[PDB]
Amino acid sequence: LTEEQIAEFKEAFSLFDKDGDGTITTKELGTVMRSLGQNPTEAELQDMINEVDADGNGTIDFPEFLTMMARKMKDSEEEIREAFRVFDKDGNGYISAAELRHVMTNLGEKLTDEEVDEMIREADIDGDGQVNYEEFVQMMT
Amino acid sequence: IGAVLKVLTTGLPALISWIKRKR
Ligand SMILES: [Ca+2]
Ligand SMILES: [Ca+2]
Ligand SMILES: [Ca+2]
Ligand SMILES: [Ca+2]
Repeated sequence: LTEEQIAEFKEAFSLFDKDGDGTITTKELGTVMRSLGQNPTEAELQDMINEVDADGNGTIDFPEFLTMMARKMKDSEEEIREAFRVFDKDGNGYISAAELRHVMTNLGEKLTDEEVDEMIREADIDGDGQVNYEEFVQMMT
Repeated sequence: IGAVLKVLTTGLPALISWIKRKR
């Protein structure tokens, strides 16, 4: 495990734990899903927790979250296209800096413009300054 | 449903943290 991986895992956890109490509840999961245009039922959310709820306490702590993500990584093409469409708001096939800014603003991450442009440069493979579907695939896998 | 999970647990965090750790 590298120093790099830990910061990434931390930021991903903090995305969900919007109140910062160090646990992820069904309500936080639902709120994050709805901010991305999804609509999960209470049963689906509980099943999502209980698929990783090692201690049976009804919330997700840090290592259970790691288990959830590692399981999900091992898991699909319909889903990847769905997320792409989550970001390609106007459907032109290229994720722009403006679209990523909009998504970040929806998630609650207060990121500067220069930082979003940095994210685009980091994910951009062909160097056109946008993220196409294939670059998105590369990012996921 | 699982798509949003895959997105918010695989690619996006790497970028956000790789840009945030530079400060
Ligand atoms: Ca919480
Ligand atoms: Ca638990
Ligand atoms: Ca677009
Ligand atoms: Ca590109």
